[PDB]
Amino acid sequence: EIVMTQSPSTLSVSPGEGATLSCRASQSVNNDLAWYQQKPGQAPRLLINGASTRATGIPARFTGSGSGTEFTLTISSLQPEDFAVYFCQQYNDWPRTFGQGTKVEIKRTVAAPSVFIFPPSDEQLKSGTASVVCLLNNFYPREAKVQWKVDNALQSGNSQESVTEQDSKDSTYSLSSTLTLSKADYEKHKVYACEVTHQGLSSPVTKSFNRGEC
Amino acid sequence: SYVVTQPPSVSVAPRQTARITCGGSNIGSKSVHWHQQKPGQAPVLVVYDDSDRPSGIPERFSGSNSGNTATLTITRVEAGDEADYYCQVWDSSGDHPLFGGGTKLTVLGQPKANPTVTLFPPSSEELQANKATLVCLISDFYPGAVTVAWKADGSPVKAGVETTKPSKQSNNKYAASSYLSLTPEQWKSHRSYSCQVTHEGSTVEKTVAPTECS
Amino acid sequence: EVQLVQSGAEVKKPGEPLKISCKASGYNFANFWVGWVRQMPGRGLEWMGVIFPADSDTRYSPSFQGQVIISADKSTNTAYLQWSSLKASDSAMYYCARHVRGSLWGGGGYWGQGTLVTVSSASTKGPSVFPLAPSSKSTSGGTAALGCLVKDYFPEPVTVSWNSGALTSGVHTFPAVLQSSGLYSLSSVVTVPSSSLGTQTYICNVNHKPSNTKVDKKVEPKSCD
Amino acid sequence: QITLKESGPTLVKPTQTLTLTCTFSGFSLTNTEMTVGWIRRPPGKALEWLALIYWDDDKRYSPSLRSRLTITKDTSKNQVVLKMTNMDPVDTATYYCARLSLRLLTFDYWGQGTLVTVSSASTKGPSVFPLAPSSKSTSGGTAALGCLVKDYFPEPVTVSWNSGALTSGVHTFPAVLQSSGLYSLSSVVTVPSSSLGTQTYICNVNHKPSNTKVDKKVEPKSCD
Amino acid sequence: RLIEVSVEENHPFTLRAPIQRIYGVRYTETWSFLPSLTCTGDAAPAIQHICLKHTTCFQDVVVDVDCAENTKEDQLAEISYRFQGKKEADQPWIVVNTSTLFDELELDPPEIEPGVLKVLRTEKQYLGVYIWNMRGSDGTSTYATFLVTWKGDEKT
Repeated sequence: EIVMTQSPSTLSVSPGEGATLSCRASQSVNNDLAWYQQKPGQAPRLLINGASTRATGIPARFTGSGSGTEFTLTISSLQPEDFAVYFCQQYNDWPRTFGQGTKVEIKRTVAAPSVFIFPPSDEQLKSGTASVVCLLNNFYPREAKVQWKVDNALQSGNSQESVTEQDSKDSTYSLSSTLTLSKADYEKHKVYACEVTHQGLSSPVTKSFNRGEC
Repeated sequence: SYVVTQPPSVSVAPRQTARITCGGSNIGSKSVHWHQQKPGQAPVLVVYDDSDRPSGIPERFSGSNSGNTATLTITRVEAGDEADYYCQVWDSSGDHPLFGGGTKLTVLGQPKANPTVTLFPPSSEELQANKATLVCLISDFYPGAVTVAWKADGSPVKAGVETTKPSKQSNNKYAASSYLSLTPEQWKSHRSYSCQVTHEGSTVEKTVAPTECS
Repeated sequence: EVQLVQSGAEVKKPGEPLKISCKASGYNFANFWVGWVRQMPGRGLEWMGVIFPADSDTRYSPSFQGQVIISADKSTNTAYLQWSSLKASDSAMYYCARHVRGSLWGGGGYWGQGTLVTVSSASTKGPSVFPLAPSSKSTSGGTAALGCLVKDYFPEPVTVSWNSGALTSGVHTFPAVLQSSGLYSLSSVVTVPSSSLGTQTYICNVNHKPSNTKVDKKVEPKSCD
Repeated sequence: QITLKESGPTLVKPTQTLTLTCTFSGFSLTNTEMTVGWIRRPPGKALEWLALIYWDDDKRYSPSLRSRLTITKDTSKNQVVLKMTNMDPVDTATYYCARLSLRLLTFDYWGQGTLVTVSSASTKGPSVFPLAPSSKSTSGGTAALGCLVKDYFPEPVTVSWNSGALTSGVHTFPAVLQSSGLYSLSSVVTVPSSSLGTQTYICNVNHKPSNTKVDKKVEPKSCD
Repeated sequence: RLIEVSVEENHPFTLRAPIQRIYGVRYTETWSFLPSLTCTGDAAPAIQHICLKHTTCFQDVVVDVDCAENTKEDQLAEISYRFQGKKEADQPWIVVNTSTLFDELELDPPEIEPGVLKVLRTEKQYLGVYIWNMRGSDGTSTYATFLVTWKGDEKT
């Protein structure tokens, strides 16, 4: 089974600049390589066929070169509509293997995040299990660690995290972390605290609250 | 159109090997032929279609055709091999034959011999027509580099004096002619007309006077 | 031009058969290749098989042989994919593609829109809403955030709106995560200046089509009574 | 055997028309492998291609002189005719007709060619004089005597020494260009001193453009 | 009398026709096609030893009546030249290509040179029958017919 590697795993290219993506094969595949582009929630479209040809309607900014077992695709000018995922596929021997993918993002100035912590209301307490939430808003870049410190110890194995896309105006990010417990388990402990560690911030920041506080 | 270039002049010392090149951009795939012609003679074919031989052609001519070279090689070279050689091709863009610029072969190193000088005046009937044209005749000399001087009692004569480029004949030597024309009265006026021939430092002088018989 | 259309989304239960249809129009159906591709969140993009709707010749992928069946209908110009018994690992998106040229060795020329197949053991349920209440501890530079938490619903999707559409600026609605119990949960948050904590009324609206639920809930300060 | 011959005029006035004939024997143009071509040679310059004719009335013309050529064939009498108009003085040359085979793409058989000369003069006959031997010219018992023709036009002159029987010791010098632009030549023979008074020496000059035949004897000069 | 050729997928193939040329005669060459895309199995054309009443027995390709009615004669390429020289860089030819059959299928037209037709990547749209014709300015005409089908059908 032919395997492929896509390099590198993440790009951060400012507008105006260009990009170079590398696709690495395992065995020789001659000139049978194709390059596709995919956006959030849309069908993939054909960019390059045969490792050298351009499909109908494809702008000249995409140039595909290489041969043997190594191929490269180069883009000169990045329009605001060209940040998406790019895949390389082979059609020499079956199985026809795809690539994991490479993401192009927008570079900007580092921004410290805004941190909030929300305790569970009474209705969740009466209905059953309780949920506490930690919110991080308007930060860049993506890397940031959120931890729960129940009582006075690191809690783990009961947290779910979600992250959104690039902000359409300032390229900032947002993440939500939910910790769920039972009513008795919620009532058993005193103080709940959220710890955030980020590259931009000088030191990790902790927000704590106690039961019965508005 | 195809372009074919060959060097203009090549000189070979006696009895050695001479090689003449017909060359051009990708000349191996095309057929190149050799045409030979001596001065004042009908041209003759020697080598056609990549080194075969027609009847009567000497065996000392050899042809090679490879890459960007078509070489004609002659061994055991005499003076009689001094002639003009051309390389001919069939241009396919215009679908017509194409000749080159021609090559001249020089046979130096021949034995050196002193020229034979003769002088002869116009006859009686020529003088009767109020004309006089005396002729100097140089024969059996090599190389063909002589100076012809007319001396009236030592005085150089430049009026009506013609000297010709020495001519090769069948014996692989050169021969030259000179003319000087005056009125018969002018011929009778002078005392001693001397034809002097200079050849490689050898001065051969022959004088004549109207007083003596011819 | 070239047109490829697909069928609607499918929600099923384990142990049931399924068939999907991909319709093509705009060329000669006989002398070209059409095939299927699967996208699953966790193992990427894979090829499944191709067909040539002129002799019904087939060449499946080594992995997918004996799990699906690919067929072609030359009369109505439609390709069909058939399953045998839907397992819980067959919930993903599916695409039908026609090759860019007439050769066997070519990339995916024209694509469809995609079919989403979801299989789970749970039944249809309705969401429950809870207030992520603003507080003094929820302040960051004089700005306070508040939100709505929607929990325990099935199936996707769920629409969330804030204050009938007047406060659409500054909203944030994260994606959905499947919990262990088999129900989804999500949150929506907006930020407001502290000068209007008690003036504006904040009522978040949640709409759920398969469960036919429309719920409006109020986000208000938590009184320390 | 293949035989080719050329014929035509020799003097052409400036900006007039020139016609020439090439005749062949030993083959027929009905065969589908033979072509007939014409070429020319200036003084000491490259052999230049002029024209080529096939069996099916096809024509191949030189790129440099395309607009001013015409070549025609006659298979019934085995003839080829060439017409070249608007002559120029710098086009004086010697012209040749040759055969080409389509199986090798190289010219195999050639003729003898003919001279083509452009000038603003008129045909003139020979002025023949006897050049007698001299005592100073007698070296090693050999004396040179001959027949000198002057004030003639145009080239060439066909010379027969004793009707061409004598071929040894004959020196026919090439023509010369005078200040008056008139050629002059002489045919001489060197003979032993003992045979000076026993052998008859007669020059014959034939001039094709003027179709003139002149015979003159050569004798040593006698003091009077 | 027809030639039998066997090909395999993803393997190139070439057809060459016997030629007896004479120098100096203007010559024309024509290539044709006769597909069997819709003619599969027994309906496909097959080689049979057709025998006359008493004397003649020769191989010929038989095509189904429905397949023949669904097949139209087409021109692939035409070449015009004159035989000259021994090499190939000294031989110019003029080619006319009016074959629109392979343009709609979005495939590669075959590579045609004097006396040779070559295809690099064999597919299932190339199978069928080919007709080759040579004519000259002396009144000579020569015909040939090739047949290309799938590998392994000769035994059956």
